[PDB]
Amino acid sequence: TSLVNSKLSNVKFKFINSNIKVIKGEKFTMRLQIINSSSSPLDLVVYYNNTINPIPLTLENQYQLHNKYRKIAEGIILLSNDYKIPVVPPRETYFADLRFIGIMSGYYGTLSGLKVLDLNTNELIEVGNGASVLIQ
Amino acid sequence: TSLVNSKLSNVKFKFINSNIKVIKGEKFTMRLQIINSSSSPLDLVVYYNNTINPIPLTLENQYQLHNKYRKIAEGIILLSNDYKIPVVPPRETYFADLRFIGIMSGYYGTLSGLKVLDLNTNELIEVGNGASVLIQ
Amino acid sequence: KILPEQPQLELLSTSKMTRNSWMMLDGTKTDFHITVRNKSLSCAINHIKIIPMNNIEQMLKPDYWKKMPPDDLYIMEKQLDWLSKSCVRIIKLPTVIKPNETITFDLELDNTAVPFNFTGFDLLIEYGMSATDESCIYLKKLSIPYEVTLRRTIEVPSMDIIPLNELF
Repeated sequence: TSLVNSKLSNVKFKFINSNIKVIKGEKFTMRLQIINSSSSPLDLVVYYNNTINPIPLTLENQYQLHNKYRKIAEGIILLSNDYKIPVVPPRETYFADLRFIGIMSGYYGTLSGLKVLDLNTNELIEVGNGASVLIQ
Repeated sequence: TSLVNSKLSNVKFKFINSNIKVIKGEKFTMRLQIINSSSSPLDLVVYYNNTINPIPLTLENQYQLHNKYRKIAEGIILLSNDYKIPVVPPRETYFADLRFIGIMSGYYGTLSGLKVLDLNTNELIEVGNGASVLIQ
Repeated sequence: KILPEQPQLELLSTSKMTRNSWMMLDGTKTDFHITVRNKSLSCAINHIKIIPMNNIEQMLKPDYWKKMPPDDLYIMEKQLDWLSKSCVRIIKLPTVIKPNETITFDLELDNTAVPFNFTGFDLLIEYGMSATDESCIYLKKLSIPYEVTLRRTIEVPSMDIIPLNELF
């Protein structure tokens, strides 16, 4: 659960410092360690989307879901959007060093939004499940 | 004579300031404009060889000639040696901004050594003739 | 019909140019000198007018607003007007040049706002010798070109908004 795998491929993702607690507004860094051993190199790109996802239910559940989505969307933001990971040769690793900043106090357990897509078959693997940011 | 052409091609070279005087030991710069108009991009590379060219005559001529090569070889250096000019597409110009510094005062009229070579047909076009440095 | 004599210009030189070629860095403005001489030995021109003229102003269909909404029309038309009237500017041009006289005049090329197809620049001048103070002036043309190149530089391809929600 903490270490995530990619569908229709071999690559594996894990944040080195999975659990991190910091204060509001102080930029902090992660290390998205990568394992790639499938056949050939990749040019995957990681990005964070600060857009409110569309809801699909009673209002008591709809607004719960929307509060979750809104906090995910505009709680934490990435200082390295559209960071093309340069090359990952086969049977090798990479440290996609990311940088963040938070603006809304709370606990972003298994933070969504941070998704990485591969420019070989258009995957949308949710790599953000391995992070447990806590900004006060 | 100040304008210099290339053999078996149409690329043209000129320094923006062919004449420059500067105190010895101060790093300066000469902007080498490279007009490409022939057919295709180039990957020409600039370099300066600080090597005493071997001499081929009485001693009066021989030592004059040796002193000439020695002065050429170890009078000036290029702080950006083995520069890879990135791309110069057809019918376009590039500014190969070079940085130099002199260590032996004199008049390096039509300075040799500096010769950009085309990495497309292994030419040795001598672009140094367009510079007339004078370091005090 | 037999007129009086008419003079000629030749574009003796340009200062910071080589074969009418040069580059900008997409935002930096520069200036240089144009040296022109009056080859005639008797006549003296009493009129000069400089019109800058550019590749994008050449290479548009003269009917281009048929299928276009106002919002997309306005931005292109504004940048076109700006590029026409301010991309190349003339400072302290001369008014009269005597026979066999050479004159240098300054020209300021600035491109803070031009699209990525401004590859070309076709400054054409028109000089006029005064008639015998009766009706008119005898004009002429001269259409020296320039091949100005544009290099990429800092560019913003996206953004967002993300409104704040609480003080820090």
